[PDB]
Amino acid sequence: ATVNQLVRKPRARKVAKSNVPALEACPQKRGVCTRVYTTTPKKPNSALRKVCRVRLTNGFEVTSYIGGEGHNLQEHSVILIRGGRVKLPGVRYHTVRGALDCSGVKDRKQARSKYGVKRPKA
Amino acid sequence: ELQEKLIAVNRVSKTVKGGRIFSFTALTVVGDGNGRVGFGYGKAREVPAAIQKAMEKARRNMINVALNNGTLQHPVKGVHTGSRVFMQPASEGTGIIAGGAMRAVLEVAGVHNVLAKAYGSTNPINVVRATIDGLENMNSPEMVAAKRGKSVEEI
Amino acid sequence: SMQDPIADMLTRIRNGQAANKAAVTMPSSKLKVAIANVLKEEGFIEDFKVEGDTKPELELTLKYFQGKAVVESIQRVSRPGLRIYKRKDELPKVMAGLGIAVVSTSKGVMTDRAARQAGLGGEIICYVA
Amino acid sequence: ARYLGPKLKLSRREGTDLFLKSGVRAIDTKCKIEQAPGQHGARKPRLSDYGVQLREKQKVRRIYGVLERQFRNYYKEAARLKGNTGENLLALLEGRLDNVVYRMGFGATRAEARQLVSHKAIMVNGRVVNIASYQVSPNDVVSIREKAKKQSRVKAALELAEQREKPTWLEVDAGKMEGTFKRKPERSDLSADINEHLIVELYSK
Amino acid sequence: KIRTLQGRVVSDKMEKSIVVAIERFVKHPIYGKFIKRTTKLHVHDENNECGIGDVVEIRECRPLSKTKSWTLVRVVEKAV
Amino acid sequence: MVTIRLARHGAKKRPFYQVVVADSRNARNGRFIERVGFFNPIASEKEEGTRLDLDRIAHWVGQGATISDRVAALIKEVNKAA
RNA sequence: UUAGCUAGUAGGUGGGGUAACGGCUCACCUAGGCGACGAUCCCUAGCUGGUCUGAGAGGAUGACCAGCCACACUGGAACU
RNA sequence: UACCCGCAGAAGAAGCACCGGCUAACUCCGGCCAGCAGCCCGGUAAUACGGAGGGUGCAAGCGUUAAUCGGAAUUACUGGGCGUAAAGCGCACGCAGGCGGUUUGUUAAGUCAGAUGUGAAAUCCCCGGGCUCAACCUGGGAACUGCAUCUGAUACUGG
Repeated sequence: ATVNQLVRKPRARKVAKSNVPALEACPQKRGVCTRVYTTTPKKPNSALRKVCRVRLTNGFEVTSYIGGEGHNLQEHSVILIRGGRVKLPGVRYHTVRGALDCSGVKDRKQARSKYGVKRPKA
Repeated sequence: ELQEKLIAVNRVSKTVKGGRIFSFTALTVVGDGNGRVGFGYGKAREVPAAIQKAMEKARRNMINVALNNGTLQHPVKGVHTGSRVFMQPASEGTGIIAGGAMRAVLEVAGVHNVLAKAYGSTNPINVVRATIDGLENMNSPEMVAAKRGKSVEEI
Repeated sequence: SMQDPIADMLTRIRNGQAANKAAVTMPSSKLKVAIANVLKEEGFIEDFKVEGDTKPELELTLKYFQGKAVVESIQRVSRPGLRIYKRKDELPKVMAGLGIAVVSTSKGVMTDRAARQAGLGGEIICYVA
Repeated sequence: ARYLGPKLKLSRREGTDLFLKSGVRAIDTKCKIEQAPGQHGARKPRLSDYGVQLREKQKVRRIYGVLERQFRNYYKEAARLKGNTGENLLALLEGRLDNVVYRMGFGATRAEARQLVSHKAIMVNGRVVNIASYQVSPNDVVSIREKAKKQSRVKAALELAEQREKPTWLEVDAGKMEGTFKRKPERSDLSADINEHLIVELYSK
Repeated sequence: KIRTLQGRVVSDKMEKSIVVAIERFVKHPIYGKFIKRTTKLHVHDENNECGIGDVVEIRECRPLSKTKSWTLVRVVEKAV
Repeated sequence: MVTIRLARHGAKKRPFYQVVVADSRNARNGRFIERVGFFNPIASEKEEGTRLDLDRIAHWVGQGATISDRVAALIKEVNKAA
């Protein structure tokens, strides 16, 4: 652009839109499980992904993934969600295992801190 | 006793009636370490043969670079098809601040201190071609001094 | 229309050098003659002469060394659309000192190192490497 | 904040003796030095550029027993100082108190030298200094305290150091159990099999 | 010897006062181009001496009204 | 009034006072007019811990500035030592 | 994807008022003033030295520390 | 209290993440399910799932998430483009605006030079000092790339 064209209208920095807008610049958000169900992946993959819908404390209603093998999550369960999408279109948040309603994945021995599993004492 | 360096090995393929025919291309660079550097590019149906062809083509087709105490004479710009390259002389002790292909070229060429940056496409072949074109177009104070028909008091 | 005759002189020099022209001719001017003087005393052109009285015609004799162009690069820095003025402590050096930068200081048109030794800044006319 | 596990594992991984043992034997008689540790030690895979840079940095760190935060701060200060960054880094590494005590001859290994320093058994200019990372300046005098001169550890270390090479920048008297730090070592005085430029490129990427 | 300004009169409809436009040449802080900038000032013009277009020399004084804080010194060029 | 006093800078348990000329209404470490010296109360006697300019101090006292008790003792000791 | 805004409004004379200049206020007169260099309107926001990042130019930011401002349940007002 | 001295005994003190490529680190065992995933595995010998052994990286911490800049020359002033990849208004006239051939004189507005005032302290950076070292504290300096004023220069832009 001509220097005069920039003087009259400067460069407009491209604005980046968040990928986790329901957190509102917070690392975690608390919400209640509205509906717990399963979903089928997309194309290449084939499974039954454990997912849940949760109304957050700021009013946002989002679908959140439940990682790990096995979960005891029912309706009205108040869980803690964090960012991190599932590549399962639509799901953009993860449920923190070991956070105030979601028990840790039982029988974990490796990467326990990622699933809220206490260290097995000898 | 020149140093030889393999920069990139890439597997290309041509399709025929029966199926795909996979061959390998290797891009290398050689240099004596005091101002001579040349790159070679060989395609072959196998990796060691491709590297051998690249080394033979690189041992020939070598250019001369006018170094200045192990660094560039002046900031130079090298350009090939998609890659635009900027190199700048640094002081003693900085090292080679450059990408992979640029690091290989400037290291086998004999350059010890340089601040470099690769713009556009970072394609290894075009990056080394731009680096070579920028280094061979770099002139020394004696060259400009003799080309101006005046002494070298600018040095 | 013709709104930058100095850039036109630089372009004529560049195109005559790329076409292996022996000499280039152009309408003359005081600033053109000063820049041609700076180019000749630095060794980028062989000679220059101004012919004509009512319509002076400036003729620069281009220079070659090995059948190659003596002027590798010549760029207009300060231009009508964007004027570039520099102080003496920030005068530019072309080719890390191997090239020249024609600067128009209050004591006439001179090179960047001459303006530095004279303790002067001014308008950066062009870069000649 | 310390490495307490196996010592020869580090030298086997680095493919080079790191002087992690005193020297009553050859390392070849205590371990397979030419073989990397673990079940897959017989294999040797082609190292990348990042692999070589990381391995050289780890070799230097394990030689001097410095963790990553302190080594990063060492590189920061070396890049801050004037001159070549690599020799500045190696000089900063050699200036440590436990390193000098080991080089002085009062420690069979840098681990027992660090134990001598930390246990308040080493003096600097008559002042008991128990910091292993204490930067020793030229003309400093390093000595064993009166209470620790009776230990056989220092005697065995003195003997083991007499069977070693003598550093040019250390004037040590084994009788008085004291030494003087004359000057910082130049690049030509340290080991020649340490590529400082690899560490500089690793930390400047 | 007193610090002053200079501009052209763009309005004299008011009584005992004029509006002087001080044009200045400023380099753009980003793109380096020298752009024109206009500073319009309500100037006190007693005797109603200045017409539209006069290049006048003004100086700053105490507030004389809600918007007037500059006063006239002399007229340099007179609307022709 | 204008007063000449100390502003307690430094670390915890290791104070370092800056002799400042300040309007007595401001905070201790707040807005001051001019710094006219310092005072290190835990100096090792090997170095200097009292470098307060007496010229500007006397100039300000001549203008009605008040001297705090600690600064008065410091001026007395600086005059005695020098 | 806000283009027209403004009646104490702009200026002048005089009275008053303030510690002080001043439409600060009042009477009268003149008919102006702001605006495409963004007036008006709408949304957001304490400002700065500085902090983070960056080779730099810049981008983001304004917790602690220091300067300035504003507020003191909400709205208004004066007294000393 | 800092600091110092004595006692006893290895005695009271190592975890977290990762190991397909990017990216340092590999084997065994249990079926597109369970599951992993920052971007490109699992349909019955999976270095990618889960467990074990081994190893790698950090270490009183280690990871994940959220947020800013960098890489991103990916808003390109430094430092990008528009025939076919996104991009030349369908074409023209034309006000504001931007720019403007050549010579002389004059001015000194832009520009340049010098000086003065200011640019709070802290912070940043440099040389030292004190805390056993460091963090931290601190002396001095540099810097604060800015603004105003005054005196000159006249090549270029402007009047």
